[PDB]
Amino acid sequence: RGSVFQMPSTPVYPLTTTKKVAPPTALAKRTPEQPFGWGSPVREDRAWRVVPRNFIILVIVYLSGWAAIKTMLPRGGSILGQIYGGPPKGRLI
Amino acid sequence: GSIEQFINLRTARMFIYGGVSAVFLYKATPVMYRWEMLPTFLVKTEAYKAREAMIAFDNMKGIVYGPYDKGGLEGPPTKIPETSVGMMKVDPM
Repeated sequence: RGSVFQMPSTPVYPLTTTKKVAPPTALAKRTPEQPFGWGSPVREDRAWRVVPRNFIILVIVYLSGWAAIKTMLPRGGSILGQIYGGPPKGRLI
Repeated sequence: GSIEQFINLRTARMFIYGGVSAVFLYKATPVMYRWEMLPTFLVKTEAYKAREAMIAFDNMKGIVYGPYDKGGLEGPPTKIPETSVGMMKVDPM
């Protein structure tokens, strides 16, 4: 809700005429099963699945590309060398 | 007598100030010209022309392929190495 210092200049509470059903957490209470957090809606924890998945993909792409470059391109001093480091076309060595 | 009609504050302020300026420029302009303070596009000094007349852009000598001149009678290498001939990736004319 924020700091106790920020406040409305005029202290008004809306007489909501909408008939929407109350969210479950809005009427919730502390319970033995839920000592904390009973006022916040439960959510999915995407980080637990997305962080290890994304990390694996990036490592696979990083290593696979590195292996590929260093095995599917002619030998050279650096990666940029193996890509743009050959002699001009038509220059026989 | 008969000049008083002209003599006036505005006619005097533009006569002293303006005349003072007439001598400030007449006496300072030659100094600025001598010391190369005038803009080049407006005028070129004789010294400027003398130096510029000595500049050309058609000298194709002195090409060397080594960082040092180690004396002697042979001098620095002047022949392009064979391994470097035809190693440039010049775009098609």
